[PDB]
Amino acid sequence: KCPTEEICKDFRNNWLGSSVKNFSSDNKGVLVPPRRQSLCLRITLQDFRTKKKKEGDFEKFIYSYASSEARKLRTIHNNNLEKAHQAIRYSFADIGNIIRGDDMMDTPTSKETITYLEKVLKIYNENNDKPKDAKKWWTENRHHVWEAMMCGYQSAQKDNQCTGYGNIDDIPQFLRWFREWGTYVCEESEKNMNTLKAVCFPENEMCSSTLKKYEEWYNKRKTEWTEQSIKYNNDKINYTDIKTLSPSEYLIEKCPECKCTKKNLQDVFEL
Amino acid sequence: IRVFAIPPSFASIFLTKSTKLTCLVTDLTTYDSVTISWTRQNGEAVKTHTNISESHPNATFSAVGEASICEDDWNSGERFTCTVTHTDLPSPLKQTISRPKGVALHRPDVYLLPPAREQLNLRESATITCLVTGFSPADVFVQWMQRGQPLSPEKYVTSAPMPEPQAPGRYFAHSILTVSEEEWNTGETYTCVVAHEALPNRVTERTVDKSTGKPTLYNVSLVMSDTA
Amino acid sequence: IRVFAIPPSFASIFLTKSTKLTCLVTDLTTYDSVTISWTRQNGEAVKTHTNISESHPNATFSAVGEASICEDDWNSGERFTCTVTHTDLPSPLKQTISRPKGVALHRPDVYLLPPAREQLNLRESATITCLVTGFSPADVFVQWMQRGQPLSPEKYVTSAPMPEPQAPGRYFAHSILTVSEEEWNTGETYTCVVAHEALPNRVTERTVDKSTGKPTLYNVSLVMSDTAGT
Amino acid sequence: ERIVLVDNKCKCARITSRIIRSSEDPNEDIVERNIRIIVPLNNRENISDPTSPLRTRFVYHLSDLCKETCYTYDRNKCYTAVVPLVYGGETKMVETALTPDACYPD
Ligand SMILES: *[C@@H]1O[C@H](CO)[C@@H](O[C@@H]2O[C@H](CO)[C@@H](O)[C@H](O)[C@H]2NC(C)=O)[C@H](O)[C@H]1NC(C)=O
Ligand SMILES: *[C@@H]1O[C@H](CO)[C@@H](O)[C@H](O)[C@H]1NC(C)=O
Ligand SMILES: *[C@@H]1O[C@H](CO)[C@@H](O)[C@H](O)[C@H]1NC(C)=O
Ligand SMILES: *[C@@H]1O[C@H](CO)[C@@H](O)[C@H](O)[C@H]1NC(C)=O
Repeated sequence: KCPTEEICKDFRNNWLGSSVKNFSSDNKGVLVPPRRQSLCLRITLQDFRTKKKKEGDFEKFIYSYASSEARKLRTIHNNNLEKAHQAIRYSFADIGNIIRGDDMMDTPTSKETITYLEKVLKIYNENNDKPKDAKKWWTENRHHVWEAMMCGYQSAQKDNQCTGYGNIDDIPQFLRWFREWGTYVCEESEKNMNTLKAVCFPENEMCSSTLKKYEEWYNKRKTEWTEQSIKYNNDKINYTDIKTLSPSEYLIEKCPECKCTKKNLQDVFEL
Repeated sequence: IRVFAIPPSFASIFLTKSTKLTCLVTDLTTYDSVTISWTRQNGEAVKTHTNISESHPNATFSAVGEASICEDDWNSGERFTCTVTHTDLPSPLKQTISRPKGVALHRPDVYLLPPAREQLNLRESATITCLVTGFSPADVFVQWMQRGQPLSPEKYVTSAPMPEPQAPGRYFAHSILTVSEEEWNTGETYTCVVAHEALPNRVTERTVDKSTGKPTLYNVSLVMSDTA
Repeated sequence: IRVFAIPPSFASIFLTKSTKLTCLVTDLTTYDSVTISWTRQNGEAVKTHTNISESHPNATFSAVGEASICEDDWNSGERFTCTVTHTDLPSPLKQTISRPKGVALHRPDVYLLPPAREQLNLRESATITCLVTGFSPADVFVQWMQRGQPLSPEKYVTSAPMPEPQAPGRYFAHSILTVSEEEWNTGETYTCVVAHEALPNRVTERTVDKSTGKPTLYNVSLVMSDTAGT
Repeated sequence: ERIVLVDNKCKCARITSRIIRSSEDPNEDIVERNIRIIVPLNNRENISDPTSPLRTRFVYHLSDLCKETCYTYDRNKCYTAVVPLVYGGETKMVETALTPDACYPD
């Protein structure tokens, strides 16, 4: 289901330290992914004022930034296709949540793009009968953003493969960030445990060096694990489908692409 | 019998906008018939007390005894004396409260330093520091507002005052407010409020913006030649 | 008899290359019968102290200790307690301090903040601070210089590190340098050198002067010659 | 089709060229030499030694770099300068990294 050509013509790694809205009142322990930190989506008052004079400029501006973000993601994750596709999916759901105004980021863009979209739809769709609120606008036009950002992805290296969103936007931003963190942690844990079993479980200086590296990585990721786990515990009673599952078993079972097993995640984190 | 009557700090004075005197008993078994009161000059006795808890894990009677009294009474040296009448000691436990008059009174110099250029180039966050220097009582309160609206207390953190190396009498303190980098690029104005006794108005506000440390002059000179 | 033990900072680990452990004891009288033998996690004591301090302004005595342990052993994380057997103590007391396992290694974000223009306008003095943020563990050591030779310790003051409100896993610290205004005029190179575990080369440096940190003007001369090329 | 003639990494010159093509006719194509120079605006005479003051002069000889000091830092090679660090009475001579994330050990 690759998009048509004419619309295509028309259109660090530090998890901590990011800004979250009301960090202590709620969302205690959530970590912003570096991809979301380096997201190519910046909406200012000047851009909104310049794109509100003529019909269709704001939506096309959003599509242009989505395409730029997709191109940046594809140029970053060029080695693996699955990781690049999942980064595209995560960024698409992130920008959808930002459009819907459910973003927890403290940036003015997250708290202001919903107001900008409300104002644009109000000043231009008085009698057009199209939905004027951000939520229904995203609901009806989620396919257009997908096709535009897939065009932006395809311009990077002329990739024939195409993928659908596949029910990604309705997941809350915390759960998606948690899934991304779990995927990264599980991949790095598989690599580190494979190397450790190769070099230390069949010389001593190599074993000591890899042990120090593993201890440092584990010390960082255990604090990250505890923060995300307590955040999940504060924010799991709302949904009954995820209320009865521990974070580790939720990553193992309901996440198909996480590639997280008992030994990979639970036996090393939950002990 | 640890009746530690620590006077409330000036930051506490301008935080809750009320002067609550403290006379708390520590490490004592909880008993009854304890008639706490405050006695001042000329024999005035006005008091309201709450927060009484019978049970404590450390077996210490709370006896918090917080009463609202005007700031001018403290400014007049009313020598607020606690009069905890415990059962073991028939005489009331006298604990006076008064400002230590005689200390130096130097007004702080508030400087709102702009964020570093490299951190903004990293495009991760924007921490604006409020360097407060030169105050002798070392009782400073720092609060931040954006567009006249105070922020949440957890966004900004204030360090405890510590003595200045060059000036032994004066003290200095610092505080940082962390916001997004594009939030700084938006053009919002951040105000740093510094509360101190020595200030003529007891507070001082400084405003930071994008246009506070920008290069006022650019001296580019494009010279191109076709000869060696 | 109260004993205070200061853990060895990473600056003593790196610069000195020998971890000396001491526990000064205040409110203790001068008896001069101190034998502090540091003990491992087991019951076997390893080393005794070398030198002690006797003179005190308040006519007191401090039982400071010293021991030489290999750096790998100190990084391993066993319990080190200074077993004081002074006759002044009515009963033996044990103080337990060790390297706390559970602290991350985050690369510090060292930045240098130039003094504000108002402080320069007051013409009295200028304060130069270093923005060292996002480092773990909490320990940190920073030293200021001026054109290469080190400055006196009494000129710069280091603030106690505090947890970062945005990220509890990281810590921040501040250190101001009070300089005269005539020093800032025709400003010399003021450097912020800080040492921490998470740095690549274990030492980083940031340099500020009048024309770099928030400059009033950008004086540049840009010449191009032989545009034809070869 | 843009061809890169020369590229000095620590000067950041990036001398390139391309032949733009108009409609087919007797030769009127415009030959162009395209350069992209990134001025630092904050670097010194030595980018490694902090003691040297700010440099105002910006010298760019095209022929000299087509075939020494420069202004722009490199991401591949390391810039290490010797720096003094003092704990107490004695001092120890230690290395440092002028720029972060450039050539950190892996
Ligand atoms: C400024 O630049 C000069 C350029 O010659 C440098 O001086 C020497 O630079 C080489 C290059 O690595 C070093 O091996 C020498 O040790 C430097 N000389 C001295 C005396 O240190 C240096 O970078 C700067 N000049 C000085 C005097 O420091
Ligand atoms: C700007 O540069 C010119 C030479 O290019 C110089 O004569 C002038 O003094 C400079 N401006 C200032 C304020 O120094
Ligand atoms: C500014 O640059 C010009 C040209 O390089 C020079 O003549 C002048 O002395 C400089 N002024 C200052 C204050 O550096
Ligand atoms: C010069 O202009 C051409 C267009 O004719 C463009 O392709 C080229 O990139 C330009 N050079 C630079 C350095 O941008």
